[PDB]
Amino acid sequence: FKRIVQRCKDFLR
Amino acid sequence: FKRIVQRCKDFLR
Repeated sequence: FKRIVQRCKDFLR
Repeated sequence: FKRIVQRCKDFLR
């Protein structure tokens, strides 16, 4: 799940 | 992509 965590963080602002 | 934002906010912990 760590890739999903990181891309969710990347998408947020 | 408002649904993506909301899913990512709720997913993080």
